[PDB]
Amino acid sequence: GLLPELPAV
Amino acid sequence: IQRTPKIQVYSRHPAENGKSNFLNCYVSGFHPSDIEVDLLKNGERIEKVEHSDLSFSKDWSFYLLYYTEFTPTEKDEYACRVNHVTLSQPKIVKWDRDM
Amino acid sequence: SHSMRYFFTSVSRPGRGEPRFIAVGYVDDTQFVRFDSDAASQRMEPRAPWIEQEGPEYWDGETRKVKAHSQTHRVDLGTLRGYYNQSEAGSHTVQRMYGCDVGSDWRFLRGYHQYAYDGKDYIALKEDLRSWTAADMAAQTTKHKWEAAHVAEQLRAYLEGTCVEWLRRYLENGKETLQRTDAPKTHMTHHAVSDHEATLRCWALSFYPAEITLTWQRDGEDQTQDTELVETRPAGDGTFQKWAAVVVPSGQEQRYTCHVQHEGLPKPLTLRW
Repeated sequence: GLLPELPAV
Repeated sequence: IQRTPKIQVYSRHPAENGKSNFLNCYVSGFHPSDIEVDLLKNGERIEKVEHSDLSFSKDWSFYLLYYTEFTPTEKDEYACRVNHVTLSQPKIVKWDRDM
Repeated sequence: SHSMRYFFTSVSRPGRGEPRFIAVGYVDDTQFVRFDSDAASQRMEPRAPWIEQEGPEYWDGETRKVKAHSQTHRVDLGTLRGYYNQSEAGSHTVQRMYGCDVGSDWRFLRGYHQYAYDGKDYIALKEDLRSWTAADMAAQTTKHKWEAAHVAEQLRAYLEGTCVEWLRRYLENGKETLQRTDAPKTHMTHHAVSDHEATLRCWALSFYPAEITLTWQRDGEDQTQDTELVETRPAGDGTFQKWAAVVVPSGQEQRYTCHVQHEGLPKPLTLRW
């Protein structure tokens, strides 16, 4: 299962 | 960055004339991802060719498997034709049938 | 050990439209999910039978998350174009990989979260899951942002907890294949180069996982000279292939032995012509 919140660069 | 593709052309199973098999063209080590890959039968493009979903290795270089179901014979010639921004002309690699 | 990894590629399309986005999920060397922005469904799709067990809530949740991932990468492409003072005319690539390993004890071993722009290292979470490796001054800007926002702490919570829980669930649900090793099927071929020389090729076929070692010895001592080792390659059915070759004097084939090491082999194999 994927990360719930991906950080933006 | 720009990295040229490595190319392997090979059968899934040991090749025997008249016995169904899969022809593979494995392209790897390349960047950027835009790439053109065709499988050839006697110099002519094969229509039913599928490929894997784009993925990449530890060093970020991409890899793809292109493949088609085929029945080898004594006479028919097979190859993989690859075009990429790093290549001045399309690279053709012939199926050697070594295993 | 076992691993769960997700790989993400986004490629900008300056001529028209939004970036091409492709996401793929692996457990060890088995792909189990995909998303492609160019495909019809616009859903996370299964690519192994054992994940098709998962119900509608799973597939809705992973679709929502993977679409959110897609949008983050679109934004990233814009952000990075700005950081590097590049024009809108060129196509560029962002890549991201993250995931977790469990060790031989079935507990968390390591976590990963790393990023590249145009095929070069950008930013990577170090093994301690508390610090960042920024490759250049653009990535340093991202590092500052992520440190202030406690990104490492959020990722660590996923990588040490939820990530390993998913991995364990998948490993059980798909155990019939995921926890089965396929030992390499091995044989040798002989290729005459001249009247005096010949190539011996040692084949390893239909193996899983992909990790393997093929070595040649002469009279029981390792040999690298006059050998060739090809890159491990997919057979297309989920297994892998590899070969190693050595050139030998004709009549001395008996002296040489190919040694094969793999997880599915209790003791390593020896082949001889």
